[PDB]
Amino acid sequence: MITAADFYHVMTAMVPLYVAMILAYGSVKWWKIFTPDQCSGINRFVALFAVPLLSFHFIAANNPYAMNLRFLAADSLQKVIVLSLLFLWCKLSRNGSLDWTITLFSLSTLPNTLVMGIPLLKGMYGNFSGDLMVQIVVLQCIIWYTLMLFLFEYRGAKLLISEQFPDTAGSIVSIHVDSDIMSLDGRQPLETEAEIKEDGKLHVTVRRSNAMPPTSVMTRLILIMVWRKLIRNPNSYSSLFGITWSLISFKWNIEMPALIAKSISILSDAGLGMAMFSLGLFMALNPRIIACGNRRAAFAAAMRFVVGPAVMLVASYAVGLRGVLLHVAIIQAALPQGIVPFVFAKEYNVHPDILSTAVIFGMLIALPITLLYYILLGL
Amino acid sequence: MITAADFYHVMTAMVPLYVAMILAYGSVKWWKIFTPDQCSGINRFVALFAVPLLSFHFIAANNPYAMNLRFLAADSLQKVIVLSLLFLWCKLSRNGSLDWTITLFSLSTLPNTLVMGIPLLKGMYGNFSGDLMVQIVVLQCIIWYTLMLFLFEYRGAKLLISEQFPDTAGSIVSIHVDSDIMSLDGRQPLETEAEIKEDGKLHVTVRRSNAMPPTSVMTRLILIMVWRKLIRNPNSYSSLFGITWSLISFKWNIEMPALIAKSISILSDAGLGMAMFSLGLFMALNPRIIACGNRRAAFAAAMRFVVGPAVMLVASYAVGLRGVLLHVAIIQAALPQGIVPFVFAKEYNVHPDILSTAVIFGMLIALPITLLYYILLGL
Amino acid sequence: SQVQLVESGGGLVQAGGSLRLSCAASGFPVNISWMEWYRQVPGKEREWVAAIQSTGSYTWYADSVKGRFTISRDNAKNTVYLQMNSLKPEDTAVYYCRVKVGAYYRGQGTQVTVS
Amino acid sequence: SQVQLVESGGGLVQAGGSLRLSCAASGFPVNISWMEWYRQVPGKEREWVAAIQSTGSYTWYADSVKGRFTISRDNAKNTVYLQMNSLKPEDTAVYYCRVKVGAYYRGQGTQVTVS
Ligand SMILES: O=C(O)Cc1c[nH]c2ccccc12
Ligand SMILES: O=C(O)Cc1c[nH]c2ccccc12
Repeated sequence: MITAADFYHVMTAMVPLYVAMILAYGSVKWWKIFTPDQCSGINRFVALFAVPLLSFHFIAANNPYAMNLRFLAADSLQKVIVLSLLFLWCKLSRNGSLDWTITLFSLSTLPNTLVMGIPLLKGMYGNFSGDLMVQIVVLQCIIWYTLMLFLFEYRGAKLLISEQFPDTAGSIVSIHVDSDIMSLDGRQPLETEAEIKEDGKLHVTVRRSNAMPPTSVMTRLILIMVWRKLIRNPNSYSSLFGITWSLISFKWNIEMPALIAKSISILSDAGLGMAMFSLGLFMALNPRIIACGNRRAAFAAAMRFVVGPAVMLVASYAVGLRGVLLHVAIIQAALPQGIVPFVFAKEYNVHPDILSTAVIFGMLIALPITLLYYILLGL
Repeated sequence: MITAADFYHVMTAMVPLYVAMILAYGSVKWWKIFTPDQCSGINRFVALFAVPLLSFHFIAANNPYAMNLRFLAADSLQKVIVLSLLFLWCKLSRNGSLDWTITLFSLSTLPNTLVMGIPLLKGMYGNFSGDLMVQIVVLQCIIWYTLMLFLFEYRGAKLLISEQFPDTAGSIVSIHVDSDIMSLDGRQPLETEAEIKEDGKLHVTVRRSNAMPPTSVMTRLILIMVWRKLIRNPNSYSSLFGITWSLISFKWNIEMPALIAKSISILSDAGLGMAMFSLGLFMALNPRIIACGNRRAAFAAAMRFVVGPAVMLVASYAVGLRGVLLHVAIIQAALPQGIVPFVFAKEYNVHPDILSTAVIFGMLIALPITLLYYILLGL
Repeated sequence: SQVQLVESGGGLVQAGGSLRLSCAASGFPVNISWMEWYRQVPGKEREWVAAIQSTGSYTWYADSVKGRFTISRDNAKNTVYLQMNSLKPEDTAVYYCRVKVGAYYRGQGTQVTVS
Repeated sequence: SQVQLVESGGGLVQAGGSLRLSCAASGFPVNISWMEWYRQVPGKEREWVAAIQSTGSYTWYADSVKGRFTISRDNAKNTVYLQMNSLKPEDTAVYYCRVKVGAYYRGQGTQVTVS
């Protein structure tokens, strides 16, 4: 059972997020302040300056030598039980595809832990669960959103060879992509070219246009393009320098000086109120809140709020979590959909309606669902 | 004399402001992140949401019953010695105009006290001078930027009658402006109309077009248009509700609850890092930093940094300030040009180059000038 | 001078009669000729009729009453007349002149009534 | 099959001679005709020459060599020839065909040299 004052600490940490979100839904839908080109300049700022400094602020204050490794294995066994059953679904059943393996992995295992999970669980359970949610944000940024980037690059590099080398691709020796090309999925004309050698060998060169390969060829092609999406990504620099500093700042006690700890904190203090303002600007620019259909908005919000936590009840118990760490682990799994899984689905067109329903409609029912777990778990 | 550790507290509070400003000058001039239409969506956000919540946060935490009234009279005697000599210059000398009386009043008496004066003087002298700078921000928002709004409305309402009633205006009885018109200075076609009555009387109706009056007539016309610029202004609501709450929160000790004190603090914490980001976006969109000419950039920065403080040395001493309150009063007068005096000069075209030089070029020499006062005053 | 407009010519008349309105300008500065005429019913959204503008070269007649309303200028008398012919019954509105000396000065006194 | 291009016809020849290059396609899937030809000096910024495209209706000759390079298709032999006449001295570059079966497959082996 919960006390009525502990319900006030949740509202103290969550109602400020929805105030910032309805003021931005109002300033576009209702009172017409922002032009949709002006409105896309605030999303630009948040995606590059505010969230990479908000995620730096949390990761650099983490202690990487005192991470709860029993709690941390229950979150990384959710994402193996899910990802094994998807691997044993696309290979067995003939209707399974790789476009749904990426969608069902985002919809069921990757929540919004950074902007709404750290403020939410800090009010519900205290300062330790706001320290455990930082440890998940470290592992999503550095492992699970950099695996999911391999699954989009593999999805792009498999279409281009099935469309253009349908009967010859068994003889490709190397694939060189020109350095101009960043995404080879449905965006650029991509004049590819092959080089027939003296014995059936084949050198492929993907170029920019104007007017089954061996696994040693594809896994050289994927790692090139993953590297070109990883150094242009602003949250890799937030995650590299955040982990590099906290491995130094917590062994030799080197406290970061107040020139630099305040130069970062002048834009990172913007980051949490600007993320919710940017998220409410996005749900106003879309024509419908439920966009994917009503039979798929009940599917996007059953993978998230039911299949999400019910696979961390078979994983958080097999690891050995009990008490409050079981209750923190289930409630963090029922958080709404993270936005970085949508940002990949917008770029690659792997169901951008289901992953925009689940972000937008997930936020609106996020609070009365996680409060429903917070009542049922304590009883 | 100053100690070398007290120089570090100034850099701790000022270098974070220039980091946020060069990242925005870089993201437009150098690395081309923001389109100039995207770049005007961040200025929109800061001008409406971030600075009216930053100025609310400071005014609502002020104690209006414990304001230093001796210090506060030295700032309001600067702006009378300046404003008397300008009144006795346009009336005596025939070359004097009203377009320079508004310019020389902004350039010499209205600094940037909100965004760079409260962080600067808090590091230099302590927590009391960061409490004295809030007391000046209250008096600029509620008195001096609402007098200066009368001088722009009078400048607009005097042009329209001199251009259109050149020989007849001595017989105007009333001037009714239609409620569509907000600014009648060089923006709208403004089909005016008069109504000749039975005895030479004249009713004037200013309308929207498609394809010496008595002082009881002008001071009814000015107060209408001042009221229509004052309820559409976002920093009047910041200043009304900030003073109304602090007159309640400091007599009956009503501490503001943490639903509301955190709903305001989620966007107001953005406000100081977003103001410096927005100010650096503005100096990148302009073609030249010194824009008014070099003979006027030495004039904009001699009214601010010399004539500004040297008229608070004859006013702060006639009131009776000595010791540190004399030194706080001179250093706050040497702050660079406030941005709200520029925002009026952009709308009304009363020298928008001198008041954009003085904001932009004033910031760049703000730190080595106020540090030059901070060394010379203590010696 | 205390400049004054004088308007007359209005009265009760049946359909298809003839009217000639008056606009007596007296007391002005140097008058740039933009003397107009327009209708005003108690309903809103008024509509302009004529002009006697700069050199008398082109007037601006409305598309419904084009060519049938005769407007003329006498610079000596400083009075512009508006001749009306084939009076349609939708002409009960008030017809007053709008001399433009930089700001449009106008009066109110006519009784153009068509039954 | 292990599909293979064969190119020949290149050699040393003076200005104003005659050449007829070869592009022997063998081993392909269903070939949509977009067999091209282009030059490549050791300097960059290459430029396209000809085409024998979809129905032989219109070819894409370059503006400098328009109408003088004869290209022809034999679907039975699956070989497209390029006849050259009035050989300008700026033709020492390598001339190889670019058969398009969805991805442009091309070879390298010629020695077109004009002195
Ligand atoms: O960092 C990004 O790419 C965007 C992003 C991640 N979490 C967010 C929460 C709110 C708004 C935007 C984001
Ligand atoms: O509030 C405004 O109208 C704009 C404004 C006032 N002070 C500022 C400091 C930095 C950036 C913008 C502003």
